[PDB]
Amino acid sequence: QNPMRELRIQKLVLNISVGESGDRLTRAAKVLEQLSGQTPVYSKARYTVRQFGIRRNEKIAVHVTVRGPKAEEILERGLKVKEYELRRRNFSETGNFGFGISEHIDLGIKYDPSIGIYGMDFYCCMTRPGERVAKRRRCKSRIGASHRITREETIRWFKQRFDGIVR
Amino acid sequence: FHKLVKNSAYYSRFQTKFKRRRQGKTDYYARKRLITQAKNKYNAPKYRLVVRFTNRDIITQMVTSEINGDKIFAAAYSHELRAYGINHGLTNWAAAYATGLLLARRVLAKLGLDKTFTGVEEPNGEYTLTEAAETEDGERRPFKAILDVGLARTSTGARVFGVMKGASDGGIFIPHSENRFPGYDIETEELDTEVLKKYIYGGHVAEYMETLADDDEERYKSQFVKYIEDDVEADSLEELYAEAHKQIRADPFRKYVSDAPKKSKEEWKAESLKYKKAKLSREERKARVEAKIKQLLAEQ
Amino acid sequence: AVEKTSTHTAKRNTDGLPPKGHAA
Amino acid sequence: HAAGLRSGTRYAFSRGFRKHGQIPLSTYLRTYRVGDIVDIKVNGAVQKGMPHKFYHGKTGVVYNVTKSAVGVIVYKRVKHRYIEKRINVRIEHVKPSRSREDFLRRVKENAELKKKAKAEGVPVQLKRQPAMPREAHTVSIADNKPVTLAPVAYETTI
RNA sequence: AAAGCGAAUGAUUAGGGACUCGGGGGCGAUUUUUAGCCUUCAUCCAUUCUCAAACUUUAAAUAUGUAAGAAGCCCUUGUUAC
RNA sequence: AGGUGUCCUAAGGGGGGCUCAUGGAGAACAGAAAUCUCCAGUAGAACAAAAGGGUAAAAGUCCCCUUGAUUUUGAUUUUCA
RNA sequence: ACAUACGACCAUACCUAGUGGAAAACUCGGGAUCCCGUCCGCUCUCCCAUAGAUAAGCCACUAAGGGCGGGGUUAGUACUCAGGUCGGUGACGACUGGGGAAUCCCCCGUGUUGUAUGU
Repeated sequence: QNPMRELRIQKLVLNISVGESGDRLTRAAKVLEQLSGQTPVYSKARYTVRQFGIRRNEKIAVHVTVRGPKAEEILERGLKVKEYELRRRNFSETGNFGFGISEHIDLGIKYDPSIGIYGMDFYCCMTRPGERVAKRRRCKSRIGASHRITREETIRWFKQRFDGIVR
Repeated sequence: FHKLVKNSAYYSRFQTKFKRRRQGKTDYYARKRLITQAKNKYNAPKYRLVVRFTNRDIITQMVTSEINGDKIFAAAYSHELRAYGINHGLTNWAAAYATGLLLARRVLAKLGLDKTFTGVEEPNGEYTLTEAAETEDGERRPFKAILDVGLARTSTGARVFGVMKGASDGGIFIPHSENRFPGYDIETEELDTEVLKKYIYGGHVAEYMETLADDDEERYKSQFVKYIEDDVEADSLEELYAEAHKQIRADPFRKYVSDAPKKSKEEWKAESLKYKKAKLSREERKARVEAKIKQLLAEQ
Repeated sequence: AVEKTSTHTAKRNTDGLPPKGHAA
Repeated sequence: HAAGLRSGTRYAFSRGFRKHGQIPLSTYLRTYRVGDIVDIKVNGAVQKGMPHKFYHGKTGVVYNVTKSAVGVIVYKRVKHRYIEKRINVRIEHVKPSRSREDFLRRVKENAELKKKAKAEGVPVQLKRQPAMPREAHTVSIADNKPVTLAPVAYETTI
């Protein structure tokens, strides 16, 4: 019996880690603005390391989150680049998955020389309906054993919906 | 590989928190300050106005604290406005403002002060507090109570302040300020005193009804199903809500019957017991364990 | 155009690279 | 060698084991009046209005009541004389004492025994008295017969 | 004081089971980027031999605070700017 | 066995949202370590400094506003006559 | 008896795994003009109580479960207060009059209750 346990897309989170401060961030931020439609966020280097050449509290990366039909269509563009094929090792034991691309214009952005070329990281998180119980402020609790997702379901769900393949 | 954190030792050293904090219903850091009474005064009680919100109801109570549990002075549920002529929109400002007014007049009649402390009798978007009234050579300070918002969030325009406003109009002296009422502009730091009055008579939902019916027809009928069924239009809400005020202030004691099955309390007790489950005795537990041993050997 | 507030805490007044000591 | 206000209070002012965090709220609902018999017991988690380590365990009489504190009278023993100290303590460190509770219980029964006995006509025998030696009685050996014992020989256990 | 470490912190002796990609030394074509056969450390799990003035879930004996009323207990009702 | 002759307009005061160190599993360059995500996580982190006590919708952490670090004299506590 | 709201003692109530839930209550749920707040109506806030479901939360039962609470055994043992022209070269020990613990190990149990409204 599965009356209402159909998976959905809570959100899609994507990030770019250039690894060095300066105007590269500002132009990289502009990329996310045109792609998503929202305004992005700046991170802060937690631990300084001379080797990589980064100091603490120095912005080095950007990311944005999307939910709803926008998330669906952005995910669809990404998978079209990846040829509707993923590796079996891209799925967590808890039910999540993600991947990455190499050059940001495998989809349509109509390259301009005044920006450059970048790469993006996609990570997509599943869930079952009814997870407010673990995020509401009053009378919080943990979802029961039976009602949590494991790795075999998500790959099963992914294969049928997109008619993909895993190696 | 990795040392197991959740070992037996971990359990033995684990300390659990209060029962109601585990369930997530009480803020003891705040409860401590609502109930303590300055020791100069010995037995003068502290009166709390508690407000809770379910999906389909609003709960309002008047409580005093005691060393073995709280004591309930007077309770006023939202769902008892059926007798007063309301059947729709049970969780609006009007619903909140009404049940707050109900409880205020309910407690005064119980304590014997209904004739005095009239209140306002005609709601207005003004910021006023209950002042003492000269009577038969005596200056009698009004009743005092304090608000307990619980775990809710106190932002500008929440319903918790609605019930609070209703009690203040009833005649209870609730100390507060007008910096959180719907219609206060932080940039100009002054009220508008007419958007407020719309919120006591329900106009903010009436505008939604007419606006939605104009633009999106299918959504309008799908949301206001029962409003249409009982043919209550947007222009009648003010008269409906104003009319409720008259009966409720006239008498706050009419009791109605609902559509749930009803019986005597003894009858229910017999009904409930049948579905109970009986624990196992030691001999049964030992016998079943004995059987399990034989079964496993038989499987081998 | 907004700055994320890191949850992680660090010693109030220290200027140290992360102490690891493991692997190379 | 130093002498501070909390010297050597490592184990006294500590909270117990598996007793940390929230203070049970029933402490704040008690009431006190002058002449009550209270006893001091400090709580480590509250740093305001706490008494010196000497009064941790003493018993005294309330003499003043204030917003969140009471004044207690206790007797200190300096060399060859006693002195009466007046300290201010927060109610989180105090507790009503059961020292006189037995006396109050006993006086009530004494009054009513005397009243009831006067109406009937028999003397009272009300004041208590220590434990007197036992009285004679008989012990039967029917269905209980004695068993003979004897010391046991020596042997090594390890 | 005693007691305890198959209980937290700290010290400390020894086998066994599980694992190889954690390190090292071999073998099967040193083939070896073969989750092969050996094994030597290292790591987890159930056990085992000893300890703590500045360690502890427990916890004495001897000493220590208060009380055992007539200035007490119960009943009714006058004063006040709290 | 150790520590003091300092430091702070916030590192004081009030209010409000959040939870830590660390481990498991994943994601282009990225690797032992940079950034993002889920789960577990009784304090094993943090609280200017020596050591001890205390703290989890906080006493930590981020955000908003302020100067109770103000005026007038008295009572009490530890060292103690 | 059961549910909700506010509580008292603060694990006999916690953590892991598996099954069932009459009535109502509770919950997930549906939408984003207005009040309000976010990178994102995720959280917070507003509105509808129609429709769908007990999948989860919640309640109950089960496990020679971990832990926890009570008791027995360890034991009149270890220890300690007072005494002797007691033993022994010493280390230390026995006796007389009294007080008297703690592990390992064994057995049982798995919340009790106040105020108000309603099933």
